Amino acid sequence: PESQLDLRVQELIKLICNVQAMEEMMMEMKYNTKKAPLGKLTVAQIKAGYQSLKKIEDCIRAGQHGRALMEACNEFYTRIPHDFGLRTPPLIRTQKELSEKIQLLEALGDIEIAIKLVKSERQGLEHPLDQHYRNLHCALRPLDHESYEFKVISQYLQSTHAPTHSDYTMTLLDLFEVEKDGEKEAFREDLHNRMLLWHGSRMSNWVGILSHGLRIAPPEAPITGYMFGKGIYFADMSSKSANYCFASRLKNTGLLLLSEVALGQCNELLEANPKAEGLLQGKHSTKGLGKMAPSSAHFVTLNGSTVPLGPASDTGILNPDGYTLNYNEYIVYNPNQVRMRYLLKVQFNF
Ligand SMILES: O=C(c1cc(Cc2n[nH]c(=O)c3ccccc23)ccc1F)N1CCN(C(=O)C2CC2)CC1
Repeated sequence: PESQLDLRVQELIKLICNVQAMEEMMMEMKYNTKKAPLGKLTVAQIKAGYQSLKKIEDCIRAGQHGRALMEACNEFYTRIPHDFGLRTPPLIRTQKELSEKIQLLEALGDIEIAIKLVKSERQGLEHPLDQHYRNLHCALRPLDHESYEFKVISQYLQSTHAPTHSDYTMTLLDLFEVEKDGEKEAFREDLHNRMLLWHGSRMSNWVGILSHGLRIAPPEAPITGYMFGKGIYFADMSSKSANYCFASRLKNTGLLLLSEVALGQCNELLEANPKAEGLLQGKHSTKGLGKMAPSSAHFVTLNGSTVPLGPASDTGILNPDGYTLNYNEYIVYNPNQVRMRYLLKVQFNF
């Protein structure tokens, strides 16, 4: 039969459920899509991968950068097959190298969800796009370009583009209202400091993110791979999140998520600290302080959340003991402090 979805929702579904596009992104992360096919991805395989990354972290923390690290890394590479051709497999020793493999394990986890969704099939009663959309359990409502909502989020996106991210501009192609099943029932409405904040992710992750929500990293993952602990990270500057779309000149279409974030009492921090969650003791979120952020003067309100609009003003924060974050980032440690609201289809103009 024919599809009953809006044509804009149809395009969105085709975009995020493109398994072959997921194949391409993984091959660009030096992952072996043939020896270990994304159709044969198991939660247990990804689980063992996280555990291998933890053993690597143990070696780095212990200074054991010889045999032990070599064998630890080889265990990760055996559980998570890589395709380096004739290159020798590289040792994982810095935090950034650790984070890179966490991102890969995250994308594999969200591809596992997406492949399971697309593979669940009916026959000739519903259009395939309609069944994928139903299986999402997340309503996606196309908003009108001339509508008022398009106007406010466009200014949010353009006016919070950071000036140090000058290699690209962004054009808003389409706007969707998001209502994931159950998120509104779980949301901590009692908490104050509710803001509409950004979250960017690779194109492979959206099916998993929309269907399961933004989630807390598993216990077996190495804690040092998360600069402010195992939580859910947002920015008030659109481009800082948009960097995490990992769009390229050739794949210059990505998605940006806007979410209501029940920040409550922020535990404000200057530098990173993977153990930041233990330092909350009563407070509800971590705020990493940046030298630049939208000013309280331009803040507005949308559906009960503070939209930190306006051009970014100089904040005045400076870390004397070390690196100073260029822009804010907020971290909550429970998904019930997050309600997804808007999905932006964004063209990156490099
Ligand atoms: O939000 C994060 C996260 C993101 C990042 C990078 C990031 N990604 N995207 C952003 O918009 C952003 C904004 C400010 C600062 C960081 C970011 C780093 C550590 C993190 F724990 N998550 C970690 C991965 N997520 C998962 O659901 C996996 C399944 C456990 C989603 C929640």
